[PDB]
Amino acid sequence: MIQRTPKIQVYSRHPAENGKSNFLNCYVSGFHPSDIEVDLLKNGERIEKVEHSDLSFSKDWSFYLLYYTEFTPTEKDEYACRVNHVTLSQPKIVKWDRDM
Amino acid sequence: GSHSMRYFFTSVSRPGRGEPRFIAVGYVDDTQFVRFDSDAASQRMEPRAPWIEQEGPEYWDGETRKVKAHSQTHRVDLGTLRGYYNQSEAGSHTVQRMYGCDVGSDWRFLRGYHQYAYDGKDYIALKEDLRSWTAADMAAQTTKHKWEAAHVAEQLRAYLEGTCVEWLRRYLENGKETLQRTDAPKTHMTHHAVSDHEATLRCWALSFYPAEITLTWQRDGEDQTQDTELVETRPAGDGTFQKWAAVVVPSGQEQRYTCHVQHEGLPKPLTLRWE
Amino acid sequence: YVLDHLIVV
Repeated sequence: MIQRTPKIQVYSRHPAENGKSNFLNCYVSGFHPSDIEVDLLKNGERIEKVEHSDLSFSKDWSFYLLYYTEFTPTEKDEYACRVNHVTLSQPKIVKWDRDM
Repeated sequence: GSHSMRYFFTSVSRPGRGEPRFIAVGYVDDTQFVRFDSDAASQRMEPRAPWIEQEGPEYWDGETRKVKAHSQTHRVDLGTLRGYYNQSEAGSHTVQRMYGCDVGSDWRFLRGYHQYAYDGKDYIALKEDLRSWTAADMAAQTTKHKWEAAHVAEQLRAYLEGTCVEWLRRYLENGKETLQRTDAPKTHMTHHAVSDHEATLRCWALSFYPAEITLTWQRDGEDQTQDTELVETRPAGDGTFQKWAAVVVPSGQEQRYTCHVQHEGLPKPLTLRWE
Repeated sequence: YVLDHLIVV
């Protein structure tokens, strides 16, 4: 069995204007096998309504998924993505940077 | 430009807790228009793009019939492959299939794909001539010989060269507004100061379709690499994609560097300078 | 359009 560890990109659907409606995205790619756990967190608390795309894979047979929810960016608030995978010894958390 | 239609199948076996999970997704260019889930309550082929929804109830019944038949195929394939490698029953294994067709700007046949994967490795694939097979290992050779005698390549070759091209053309015309459009990137530049002596420059491309794009860093008209950071292209979530490139520059030398963007949406390659 | 032919490994 070949196993590939996932790549995580946390960003926003639109340029992050504070106090306005936007979508928060988590893009996991370059991972195998398909079983993966991805959560979106606001200040360490799980967000209830989080949708995701349909399972597909790249040319190298690696799987990719996009998790998204609606949110309002605020100077006070912090957002992040929690991704757990068999290849990961511990759940990897990536914080949201509006500049990336 | 050149267009393509691709189907991606994933079947994962759950030892114990039930039957294998089967996921099917269909793409035209970079847009997904159909999906099927074995654990979905509908148990039917569902539409994911607005332009495909205008198909008659006869179309969906046929597509639902074939995807379910293909799902039964890969569940048998999982058992057959487990015997091939002498693998234990207790393990969970994944099988994946991908076949697709390529057309040029003229909209006629260009290229074809048929590939199979077991547990994340290439298993058996159809060559570009559409008449020969490549077998990864000994277990793959057993399947190759059976498929060669049964003329599977010839039946498949007929689908890519003819059946796909006809339906790919039909799909493009039905959704001319959605997938024959080209969206130019929305470009801007940002400045980040790591320290007193060197700063980071960020090149942004946003809200563009199709996904393929080229971003290059040039210093004084010289291609700059290895000192740059490049992220994988990302989906925005509204049918548009995003990508950015960054380079580390010493202070006072920001004006030397230039960002060059090449996309189909842009009639001229764009140049971005920090000033 | 999905592949109309069925195959087994």
